[PDB]
Amino acid sequence: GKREQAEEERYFRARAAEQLAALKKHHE
Amino acid sequence: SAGAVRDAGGAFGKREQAEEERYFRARAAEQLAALKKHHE
Amino acid sequence: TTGRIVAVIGAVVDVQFDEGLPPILNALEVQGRETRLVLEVAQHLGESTVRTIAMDGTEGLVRGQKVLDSGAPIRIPVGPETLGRIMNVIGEPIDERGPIKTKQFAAIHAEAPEFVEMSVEQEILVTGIKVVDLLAPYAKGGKIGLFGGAGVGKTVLIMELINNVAKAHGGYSVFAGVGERTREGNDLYHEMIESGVINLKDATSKVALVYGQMNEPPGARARVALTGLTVAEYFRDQEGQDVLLFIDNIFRFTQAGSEVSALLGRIPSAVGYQPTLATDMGTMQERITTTKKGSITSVQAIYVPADDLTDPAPATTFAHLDATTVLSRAIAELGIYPAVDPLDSTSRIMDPNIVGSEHYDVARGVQKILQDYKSLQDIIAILGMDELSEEDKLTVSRARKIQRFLSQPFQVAEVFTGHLGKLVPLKETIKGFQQILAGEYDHLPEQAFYMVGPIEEAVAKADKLAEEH
Amino acid sequence: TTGRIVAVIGAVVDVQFDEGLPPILNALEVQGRETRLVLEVAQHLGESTVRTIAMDGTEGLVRGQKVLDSGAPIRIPVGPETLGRIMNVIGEPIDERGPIKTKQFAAIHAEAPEFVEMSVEQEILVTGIKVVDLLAPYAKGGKIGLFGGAGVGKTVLIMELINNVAKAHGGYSVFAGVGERTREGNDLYHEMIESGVINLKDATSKVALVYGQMNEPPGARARVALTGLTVAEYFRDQEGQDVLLFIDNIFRFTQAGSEVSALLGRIPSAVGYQPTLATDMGTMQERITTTKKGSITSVQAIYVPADDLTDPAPATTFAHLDATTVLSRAIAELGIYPAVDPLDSTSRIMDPNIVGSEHYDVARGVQKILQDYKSLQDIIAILGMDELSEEDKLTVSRARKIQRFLSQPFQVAEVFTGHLGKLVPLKETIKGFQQILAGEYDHLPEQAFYMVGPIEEAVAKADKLAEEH
Amino acid sequence: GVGKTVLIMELINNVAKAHGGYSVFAGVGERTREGNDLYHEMIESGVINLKDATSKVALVYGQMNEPPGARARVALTGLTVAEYFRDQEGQDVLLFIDNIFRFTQAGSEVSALLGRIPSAVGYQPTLATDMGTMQERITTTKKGSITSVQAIYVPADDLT
Amino acid sequence: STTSEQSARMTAMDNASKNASEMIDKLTLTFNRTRQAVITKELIEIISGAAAL
Amino acid sequence: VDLEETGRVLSIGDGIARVHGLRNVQAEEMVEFSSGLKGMSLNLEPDNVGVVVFGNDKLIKEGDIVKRTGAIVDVPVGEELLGRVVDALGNAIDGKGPIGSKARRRVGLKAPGIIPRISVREPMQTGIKAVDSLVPIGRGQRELIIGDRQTGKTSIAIDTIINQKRFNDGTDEKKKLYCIYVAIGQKRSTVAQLVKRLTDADAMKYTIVVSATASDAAPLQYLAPYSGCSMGEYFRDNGKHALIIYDDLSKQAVAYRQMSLLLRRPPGREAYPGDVFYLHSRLLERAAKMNDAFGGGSLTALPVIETQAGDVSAYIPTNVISITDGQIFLETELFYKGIRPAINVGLSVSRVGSAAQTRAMKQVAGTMKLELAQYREVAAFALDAATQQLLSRGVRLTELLKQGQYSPMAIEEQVAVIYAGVRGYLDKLEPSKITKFENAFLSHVISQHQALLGKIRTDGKISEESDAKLKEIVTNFLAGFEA
Amino acid sequence: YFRDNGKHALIIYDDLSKQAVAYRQMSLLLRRPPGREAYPGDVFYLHSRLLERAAKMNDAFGGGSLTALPVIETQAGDVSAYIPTNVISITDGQIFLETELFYKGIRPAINVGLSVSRVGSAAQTRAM
Amino acid sequence: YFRDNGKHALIIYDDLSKQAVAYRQMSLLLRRPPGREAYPGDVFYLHSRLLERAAKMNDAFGGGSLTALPVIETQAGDVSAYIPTNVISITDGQIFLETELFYKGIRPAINVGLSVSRVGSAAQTRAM
Ligand SMILES: Nc1ncnc2c1ncn2[C@@H]1O[C@H](COP(=O)(O)OP(=O)(O)OP(=O)(O)O)[C@@H](O)[C@H]1O
Ligand SMILES: Nc1ncnc2c1ncn2[C@@H]1O[C@H](COP(=O)(O)OP(=O)(O)O)[C@@H](O)[C@H]1O
Ligand SMILES: Nc1ncnc2c1ncn2[C@@H]1O[C@H](COP(=O)(O)OP(=O)(O)O)[C@@H](O)[C@H]1O
Ligand SMILES: [Mg+2]
Ligand SMILES: [Mg+2]
Ligand SMILES: [Mg+2]
Repeated sequence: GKREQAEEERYFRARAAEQLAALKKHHE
Repeated sequence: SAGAVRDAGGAFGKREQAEEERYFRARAAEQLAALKKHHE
Repeated sequence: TTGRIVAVIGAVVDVQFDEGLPPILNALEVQGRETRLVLEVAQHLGESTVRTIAMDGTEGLVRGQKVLDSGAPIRIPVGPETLGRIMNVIGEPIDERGPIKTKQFAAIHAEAPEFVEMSVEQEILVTGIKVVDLLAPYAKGGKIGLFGGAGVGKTVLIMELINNVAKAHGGYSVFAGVGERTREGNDLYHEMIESGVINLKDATSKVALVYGQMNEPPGARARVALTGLTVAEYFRDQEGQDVLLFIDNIFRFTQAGSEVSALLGRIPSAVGYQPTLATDMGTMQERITTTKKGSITSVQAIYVPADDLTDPAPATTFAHLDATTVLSRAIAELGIYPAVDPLDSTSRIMDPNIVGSEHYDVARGVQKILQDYKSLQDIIAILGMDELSEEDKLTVSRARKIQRFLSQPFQVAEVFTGHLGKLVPLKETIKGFQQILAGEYDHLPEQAFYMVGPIEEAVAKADKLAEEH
Repeated sequence: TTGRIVAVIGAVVDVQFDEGLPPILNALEVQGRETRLVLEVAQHLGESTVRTIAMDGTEGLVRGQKVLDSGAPIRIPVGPETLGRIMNVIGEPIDERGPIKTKQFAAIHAEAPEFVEMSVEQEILVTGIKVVDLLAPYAKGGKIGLFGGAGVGKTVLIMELINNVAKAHGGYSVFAGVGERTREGNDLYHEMIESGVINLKDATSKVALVYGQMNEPPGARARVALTGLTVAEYFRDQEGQDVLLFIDNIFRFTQAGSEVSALLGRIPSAVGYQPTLATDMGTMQERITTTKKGSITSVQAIYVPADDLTDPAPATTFAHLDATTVLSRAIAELGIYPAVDPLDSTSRIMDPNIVGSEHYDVARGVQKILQDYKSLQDIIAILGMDELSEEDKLTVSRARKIQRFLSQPFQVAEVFTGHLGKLVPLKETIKGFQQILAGEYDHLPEQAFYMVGPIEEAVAKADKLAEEH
Repeated sequence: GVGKTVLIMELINNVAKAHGGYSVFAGVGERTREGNDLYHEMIESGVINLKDATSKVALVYGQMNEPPGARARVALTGLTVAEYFRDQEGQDVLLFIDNIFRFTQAGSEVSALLGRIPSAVGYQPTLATDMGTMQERITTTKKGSITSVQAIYVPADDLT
Repeated sequence: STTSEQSARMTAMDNASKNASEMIDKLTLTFNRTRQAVITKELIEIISGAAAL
Repeated sequence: VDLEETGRVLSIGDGIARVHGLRNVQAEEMVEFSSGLKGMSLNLEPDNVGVVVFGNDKLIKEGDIVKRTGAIVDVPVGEELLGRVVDALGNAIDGKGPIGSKARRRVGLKAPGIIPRISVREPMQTGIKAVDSLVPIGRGQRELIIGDRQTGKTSIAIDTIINQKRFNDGTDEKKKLYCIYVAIGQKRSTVAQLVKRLTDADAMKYTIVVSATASDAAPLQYLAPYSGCSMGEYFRDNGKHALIIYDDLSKQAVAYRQMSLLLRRPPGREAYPGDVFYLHSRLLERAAKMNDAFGGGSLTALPVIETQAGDVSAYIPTNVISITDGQIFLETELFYKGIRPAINVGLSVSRVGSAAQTRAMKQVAGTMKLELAQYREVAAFALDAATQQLLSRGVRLTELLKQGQYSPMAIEEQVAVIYAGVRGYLDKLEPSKITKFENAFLSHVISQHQALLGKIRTDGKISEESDAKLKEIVTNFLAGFEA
Repeated sequence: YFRDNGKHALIIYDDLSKQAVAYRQMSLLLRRPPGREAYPGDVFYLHSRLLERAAKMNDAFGGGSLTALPVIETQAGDVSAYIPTNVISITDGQIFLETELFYKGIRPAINVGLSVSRVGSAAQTRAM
Repeated sequence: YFRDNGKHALIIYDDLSKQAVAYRQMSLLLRRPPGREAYPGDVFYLHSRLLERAAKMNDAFGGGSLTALPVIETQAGDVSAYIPTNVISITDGQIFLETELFYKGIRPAINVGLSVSRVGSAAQTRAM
């Protein structure tokens, strides 16, 4: 399924953004 | 057709079989406790 | 008449006669051989030459080797002398117990009984197995089929019926080892001496034996079923008595034909089989039946390649049977033995007028809940058991208990399971499943119904499980 | 002795003789032609007539045209003078640099090394590619096989291995262009002159080129694989050198065989292939091996028809390989390069005794979590990530980071990719994946692992992405 | 149950009324019953007239009951009738073929019986050429044109 | 909280059905490809058999 | 001059000679060509004889003289083959001179009938924990090793052969088992490693190697399993017992198909001949257990099949499964995870789990079979506190089923390692540490506690005294392991 | 005979599935070219000409009729198989029977959703 | 003619799918072993020898070139079919075209992900 990859990639793009937020605030 | 999910033998089929097994294991324990009560 | 061999390719052999040409389905004796080698004529190639099929290994044969026409088909010993004795496809004994001195012989090829000779006396035959006697009960003087894949319990099932029915049966029986393991032939021959159905020192043998296992060539294995049923024809026709005809495995008849179909000069049919499938099966199958004179009650084990019921071989066989027992692997892998599919195994005698309304209504009630149980399994796969309603939870509970109560331990299969064998009466089976559907065993666990005899032992096992816990 | 052409159908040609009929495998010179045509004898049809296969186009041939016998198979030049020269299927030079002057020749057909001549020493070969060395590492003096569909990345992968391994290796090399692009032959030829591995003026060349590309007829493409094979045999046997054989693509040897088997009058096998598919490959592949005296490390590119690994041609080659590298399209289309499938590629040296207990334990750990991640795809598709268990989210997270860390920038890919190529050592690779499995980089994002060398550059790349605010 | 025959008769009627060109219906390999139904519906509608010579339709039939060879070249028989009105009279002709799949399998049946190695999915080797030599005749020439409405039955709902 | 979960379950099951529809479409194409291949392969065996007679 | 006992080659191509003459030649008779090569007369036709060539056919020209041997194809047999490596015909190929065989058995003899056979009783110890416990192989049985490429198929056979050193070096005569490894299709380099492995483990001295590699012609690959079977039947008939491994029957069928198709025999399913079931059935049937009257010996078979993408429902795989007494389904899914050997417990069966197991093993194996069966039902999860510890047991026991290569364990040693897991001394211990646990535990018990292992072998069971000793050993070891 | 003498008749072929197998066997042994699933080329024409004869005559041709109720055996409920599709495409409707509906209790197990009668809707009593 | 005489030419085969079907007709009528999708063994060789004739000649051989733009018709986006994969394994890249993008309005409907040019990156203006 293509929408399997759509939902999974969406989820981990959001969580990747959260991880980059924690990473940048920790970097400061 | 009816019961086509378990006939396939995939993730949903095996997880469904495991779900039934868990539920009826718990209910089997409760029913054995009921037999303890009626016997005693 | 003399006939010299002109060509030999595998099991197929071509023999050229000088003047006297033999008909089709005639036994040809090959001279200059240590062991006997019968050749059966299949075709007439022309130019006073015929194509044959070998009943044993064709190694050693030379071009120009002499072959004599017997003047008749493959004729075998028939009578009470064959009882408690093993024999070849050609008729010779292979149990090292001297010659089988019969006073009369019979050819393995013969015309089947006509339409006028057919009987319609349907009567139920009580075996002892619950799943059989409830859903798809066998007919006394009928044609029974045991469909199953590789290792689903065909041999264990048929060997149980021999152990159960033949003892109660006041008559004779016949077994045919058609293209199966010789190990099984060794296991059956010895245990029948222990049970006493075949006596050694005196002539009180009930069962007869014919064998042609998978160590034999195709031509041999293609004619064993015919050799086997021909014995049952004698016990049907000459002696006005009943007779049992066990076969294992009848698929190897149709398989063996396809092994020599290419060499006989035939264009192959679908799924690699020979084009002569329905006709070759038909001329053999309809001979195995109950006439007005006698009554054969056959039990045929049928192999199903890759669990494929749509395969030509098993699919064609369904039309020849009255009662069927379809074995599923999915049911076998759970631990349910015998792994009989309750929504597939059926019989012609399953009717309220034939076996009574109480037998019919309960059996249909079992098939109703088990069919609805499949639909609920699709809902449970997404939701789960907890999200279901109070009504649907009970249906699944009763369905799972009925599935396990269909299972049963056999006396023949003690070493496999560990528990002792059982034999449930007829009315116990009808009443046993009726109490479960009515809702009189909701309080008990499903484990108590797994692998037991009647409904009484399910209640008795629940007492042990309560005290142990 | 002279011979007359009696029949010509495509690549197959029939030649008749009066006396002195040539045996099988022998080459025949067709007279009355501008370019040197060669017919290899395949069969003996009878009546002093032999069936042959043409090594070039058969257009212009007339029936009755004279054909001379050389008295031997296709003999070709072999030696130090073949290094830096381009050969064709029948030994001739196709680089416009005069003849290949050598003091000895060798026939393209020969028996494989005997059982006593085989070697036992299985030493590891370090490539530099992460997915390779961890999961299915190659071996020195072994047989490496690069499976892959149409355009997945076989010709890039083989050129990376030649750039890394064949450059840093004190020994000779051989490249066999079998049925592939002639454009790629031109690119490889000039790229090797540029680097220095081939030299025109000096006699210090390391590579030996042999080409029979997809513009050639089936006779050439079926025999050119053996031509380049014979060059490697010389350096193995008579010198005792460590040779590196590079065949691209080996499938074309079998494909060419299928095109002629039709015309040779054989009954076709499964999927329209030749019935002698295993044996023709067997006699060829067995010659490519490490003997006691010399050694050959063969890296063979293998085409996969219609992305189907069950096809006879790729299916047969698996047994002849020590290490396999299954390139998947689904992996390539996701952006993961090189697209080596981690649950399909295998190796025989992957053993705790050889690679070590730490290597083997980390190797199975990557494959375990990748298998668990693949098992939950049906659940993520319909229900979603929220429906999964809290602990299962952790297993899915790491697997995707492991998938992206298996990717790697290539040296030869620089020209179109842009990113600089990486060369990760063995100890750093095992360390990198072991930290991800242990959970030392769960806080970092996935895209940090995509296209990096060691684990250190993945952490530094995450800090670069952290600077988007 | 979708007004198929009603649509066909209207296209026959309107093209005759507007562009002034007659029509041809080619019954290929379908039911004879359906031919009987269509024939009388055309008479009740008016496109066929028994009383006078003002009929707009020329019927050509070769249904299930006839052998492969007969069914294989019915579309050619009807096509030739349409070719007359285009080439000789210079009209905008309207041809109908029902069903076009029957022309295909008829060609497949003929090729099989003649003794030819079947192509993919059991069809004839000459699938493209047999369709090509028929279809290419249906075109706009400088004299006139033949516009063909062809009923397509897709086997197993598979367009591939 | 009651109105939040019903709105979420609506869209969650809506996505599940639409994601299932896409997998059916692609499997239907893969089914028809394999359907034709089986018909062609089985037929070639019969043609191979007849020619060898 | 002569056409009775001699013939001339009409046509030769693809290793198939059509010979004019040879009028008195038998079916399946061996024949010698003028060059020196031998061949087998399969197709006897009115105007010619179809002869398959054993080896390269470049030397066989048209009009070559073809003599008669006057005897059906046969191979050398006896105890002299033990140690040597041979080809399909039975010639030495290891450069250690010509071996002197006493007798010569026929390749295509019929399998023993119903009377000479007897039910399987004595065990065939493989030395693998997963096999001997759950899928117990008895002597005379035929057990299939099925699975995909690179899934530990051949590895199972090698460990079985090395395990017989325990019995063959001893004094007990009946418990000995002579091995026979038949190689069909696989390349010489692979086979050279196997002989080197068996040589280093002192296994070759009681093992025979029949090598029919890809370089060899199809008739040799076709014949090799039958040649090896005849060598094993020598022991079978004469009191002794033997073990044979066909590796593999899939690559044999491909050769038989090629051999058949080039003889102009019509194809069947997947281009295979009509009698490919007969090919493997008659070969396997010959493996059996002879009764005391005929000798008492036996022949145990271990055929191998290569499935494509885990398709056990394919043509050749479905044939061999119905023939053999049981099967061992090896899977890539378990193999990649780390579970090596990757034996699927739920799917694999022996069908003789009683006499094939020792009374000592029957205690621990019977209980392990039940717990793993209950575990696999409730597996797909990682809650109820009662069944929480049940899921652990299964993971703990599955780690014990792991086993390193070239290290087959004794029957008494296998009971000791299972005793720890089955009684629950690994429940609190972490799953990842069990391989390290068993490594030290097995080496420790064998080193010091020899008498305990000896007492289990003496009594043939886990006695109350021996049960008490193990109870104190595992508890003290576990405490030392953790802290 | 009844059709052409102003009388009505009903024929039931039970079944046309096994007829094709016999026809296949007959053709292959005569060495006629094989086709899809080993059946001869004109396997559609076999049932088509047979069924086409079943018809309803007008008053001018006697006014009789011959109704045909052919039978086909599907494999696992596959209506899109080779032989079934041929006979489905010939007839004027079909009555599909499921194995699921039978065991659930619905007997006769007639799938109302798939079963249709195109021509017979008009030929029916107004009371119904 | 242009290539060898120091000139440049473009050639477009529209399409090689229909050519392969025409060659399959010739092969099946000639009675030769049919493989995947009933195509002969040398259907690859058919397209391979054709396409390689398109080349770039050096200054020694005139300095001309022939540029090939072959066409293939896929069925329902089946990129991994028999004939398409053969032409993909010959050509120096390909331009996949989506039915979705074309129907949606995006024209030309080039699949950016799958479409690639190997040697075209070198032969491109720096402005692009
Ligand atoms: N228990 C094990 N522990 C560690 N490694 C193993 C184990 N079993 C197998 N292997 C590894 O797997 C590799 C392949 O196993 P094996 O030689 O049995 O292949 P196969 O399944 O017989 O197929 P083929 O012979 O065609 O490769 C071996 O090289 C070996 O190192
Ligand atoms: N009634 C039964 N109870 C328990 N196990 C059974 C039963 N029947 C068959 N089996 C299992 O199946 C195997 C025997 O099957 P078998 O009868 O040989 O099937 P087939 O004849 O189809 O090969 C045994 O290993 C056993 O475990
Ligand atoms: N390591 C890699 N990294 C990125 N792209 C790659 C890599 N290997 C191959 N490719 C891509 O795959 C395409 C085809 O590669 P090639 O080796 O020619 O495939 P094949 O040999 O299978 O036809 C190239 O154009 C390239 O863009
Ligand atoms: Mg059986
Ligand atoms: Mg390439
Ligand atoms: Mg192996």
